[PDB]
Amino acid sequence: NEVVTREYTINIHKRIHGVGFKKRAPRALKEIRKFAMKEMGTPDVRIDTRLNKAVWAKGIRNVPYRIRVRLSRKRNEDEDSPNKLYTLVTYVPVTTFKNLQTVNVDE
Amino acid sequence: MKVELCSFSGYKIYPGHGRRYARTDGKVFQFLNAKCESAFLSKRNPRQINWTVLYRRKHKKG
Amino acid sequence: QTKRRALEKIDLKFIDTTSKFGHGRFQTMEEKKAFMGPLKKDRIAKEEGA
Amino acid sequence: MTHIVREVDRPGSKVNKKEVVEAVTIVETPPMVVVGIVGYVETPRGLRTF
Amino acid sequence: IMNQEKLAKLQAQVRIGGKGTARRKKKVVHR
Amino acid sequence: SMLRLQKRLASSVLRCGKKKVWLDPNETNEIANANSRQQIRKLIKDGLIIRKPVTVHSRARCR
RNA sequence: AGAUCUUGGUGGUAGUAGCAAAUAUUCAAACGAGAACUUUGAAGGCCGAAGUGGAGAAGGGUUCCAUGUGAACAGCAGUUGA
RNA sequence: UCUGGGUCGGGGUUUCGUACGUAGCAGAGCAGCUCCCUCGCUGCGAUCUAUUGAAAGUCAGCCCUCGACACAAGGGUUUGU
Ligand SMILES: [Mg+2]
Ligand SMILES: [Mg+2]
Ligand SMILES: [Mg+2]
Ligand SMILES: [Mg+2]
Ligand SMILES: [Mg+2]
Ligand SMILES: [Mg+2]
Ligand SMILES: [Mg+2]
Ligand SMILES: [Mg+2]
Ligand SMILES: [Mg+2]
Ligand SMILES: [Mg+2]
Ligand SMILES: [Mg+2]
Repeated sequence: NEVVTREYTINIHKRIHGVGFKKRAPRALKEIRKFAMKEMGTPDVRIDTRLNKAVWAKGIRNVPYRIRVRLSRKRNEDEDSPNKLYTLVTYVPVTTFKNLQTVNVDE
Repeated sequence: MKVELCSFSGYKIYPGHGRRYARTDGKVFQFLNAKCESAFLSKRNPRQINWTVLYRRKHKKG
Repeated sequence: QTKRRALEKIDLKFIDTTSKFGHGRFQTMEEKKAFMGPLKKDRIAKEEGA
Repeated sequence: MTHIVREVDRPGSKVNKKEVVEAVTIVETPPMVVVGIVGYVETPRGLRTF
Repeated sequence: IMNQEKLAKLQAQVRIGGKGTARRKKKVVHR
Repeated sequence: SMLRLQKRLASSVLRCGKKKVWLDPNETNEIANANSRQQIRKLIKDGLIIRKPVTVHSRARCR
């Protein structure tokens, strides 16, 4: 379908490894944007503020290794824009990351 | 396949690994990796370090 | 080839197969498992399979 | 690459009939597949492909 | 009076920040 | 759309610096409608402006 | 045609040198045609009271404030601006 | 394509060295309670032991999966004796 929502866990440690201290969290934002870009194919990607806060919870350089996010493709037929579908990425708190798949959550 | 040695930790030093060390008194010691050397030279008791064989035998573990 | 460095019969005694991804100290998995015995992950795995 | 324990048969050496640990390398060599034959004819200008 | 619909939305607007921030006390409009 | 004068007036009114002045983000055009300290006081009565509490500097550790 | 001539204009260099002193920014929303730079909120930081805080002297003289503009300036940009 | 390659997960390897919580007549001692106990019980207490070669990391330029997910026969520009 085209309004699907899914649940992901992101190896931020994998995508951050090598970048300098004071770029770790902003590059983490860029890499989660590109993750959603390549997942949903939606040029418009919006990051929830609670997710940004969850990224920066340990300062600029002690970025968490693993983040459990949730992507949601919604209709952009609310105004005249070149892109008709966008992806909200919402932070999903978890107590552990062991044995977590990518699971298709309902609406 | 040569003569087998046991480290500061009592491990299994296969040939072509680690280092040996000599002292003025004549004692000869062999070590598996630089962690064992650094532990030994700091005068750290092997029986107190958690992961060595001597600790395991002192605590009956396994 | 005419030197004694060539024309050498090679008869190997031991072939090292420890981990090159760090300081390996075990040749093979069987020797490692015998050396260090059951672990926590093996304990819970044998719990799942009873 | 890895290292090998082996025996020495070098007369006149300090290491005659003594063990050595020597660095070696592993190069994987899966079998070839012959798929062509090409011929070269000798020329004054070199060696051209016939 | 409050029902489920009113409280369910009121929870969102009363929280104006992260954990450890003051909750909103009132939002009243007058003419 | 632009709220620097209103923020300055609110900081002068509430006797707290611009750090402790909170303007409601969703409701903006009524704040922009404010141009005088009297309307600012009407809004501070209406709750659209909130003085933020002080950042805690706990002395339990020192005690 | 010369005078390291006088005045003025224009080339290559060259879209080159460069726009690197003082830790650092990120998300959402608004306005607007346009947003890295404006505003608001959230977050993370810094000055750390011998401050990047609050007021004066000399000096400046309207730079103070309100509203509007996106000509020029603010060596990028600007919906902002001494 | 006898699919493919990714993204998570799993297993391996390895690094460090035994996590939080819980229990303990372990613990230098100290402060309270004795119809009570006849030597007890309630706290404070660094550190120690069991849970625990545990916990955590582990490719981004480490190895193997056949587990889950969706993605992939799509775009653009040129080229002729
Ligand atoms: Mg190595
Ligand atoms: Mg002349
Ligand atoms: Mg001249
Ligand atoms: Mg340049
Ligand atoms: Mg520069
Ligand atoms: Mg700070
Ligand atoms: Mg500081
Ligand atoms: Mg001052
Ligand atoms: Mg400019
Ligand atoms: Mg001014
Ligand atoms: Mg893995």
